[PDB]
Amino acid sequence: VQHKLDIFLVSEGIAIKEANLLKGDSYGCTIKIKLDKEKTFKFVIVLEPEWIDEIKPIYMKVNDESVELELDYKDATKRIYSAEVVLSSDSVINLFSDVDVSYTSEYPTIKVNTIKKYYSVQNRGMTYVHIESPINTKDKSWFV
Repeated sequence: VQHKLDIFLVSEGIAIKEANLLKGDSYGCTIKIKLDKEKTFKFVIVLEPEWIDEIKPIYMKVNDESVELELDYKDATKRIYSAEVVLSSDSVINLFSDVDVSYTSEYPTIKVNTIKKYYSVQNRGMTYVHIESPINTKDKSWFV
């Protein structure tokens, strides 16, 4: 059971590629943002799920508060959500299909420093997650 998942901190110009788990009907990711001043962030999440008969949704929590993902696009193959969030301090945003630990303990954890312009993968979890910055030309999607 092999879902595909890429997350794009477009505002900051960072692509989180393959945040999806190797095998398991579950996807999710956690980004820690280091931040000093009221900044807006646009998250675009592209979800390409294995064609199982229940496509679990991908919730988003900012500093342990839930935010509405907006479903920009759907087609046969992939769903694209989006969320614009005003952060004003060091903040963590949590993506998850599941809440029970047996899955979420897997999810990769990514570190963005808004201040001194580094990123990094704290944990790779059960994923082959990598990061492209600036965000690659091909992965251009979701405008209106």
